[PDB]
Amino acid sequence: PKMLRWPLRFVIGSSDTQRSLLGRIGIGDVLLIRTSRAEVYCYAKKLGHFNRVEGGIIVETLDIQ
Amino acid sequence: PVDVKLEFVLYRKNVTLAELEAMGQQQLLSLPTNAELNVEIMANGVLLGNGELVQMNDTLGVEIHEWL
Ligand SMILES: [Cl-]
Repeated sequence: PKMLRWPLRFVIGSSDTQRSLLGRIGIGDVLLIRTSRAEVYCYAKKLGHFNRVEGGIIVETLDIQ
Repeated sequence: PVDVKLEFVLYRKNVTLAELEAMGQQQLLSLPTNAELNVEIMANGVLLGNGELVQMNDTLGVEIHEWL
């Protein structure tokens, strides 16, 4: 009925860690971004990349499936 | 022995079929000036915390402002 929503994530990075090294993590600790991205996600599907600009974000060709 | 994928999320937004079309173009989405100071940190789906984007030497990272 077109009252629909899609939740988008603007992801800038990924890191693979051990479930057991948190919550050894607390405030002040730095978590490092091992894999660096600029993708847009909707649940698990990647829809495409994006560029940050002075206003916010501009998105290159975005998949729709 | 690595379990989990941490995701670093600059911005989230729930979006309509309309606003979805408008981005398929190249229309600008308006983030605050202050976005880099609340980067959400997500493990396999769930929100773990939040923090400012930092640069140490080579790499990028998120200095943790709040957690669990
Ligand atoms: Cl991947």
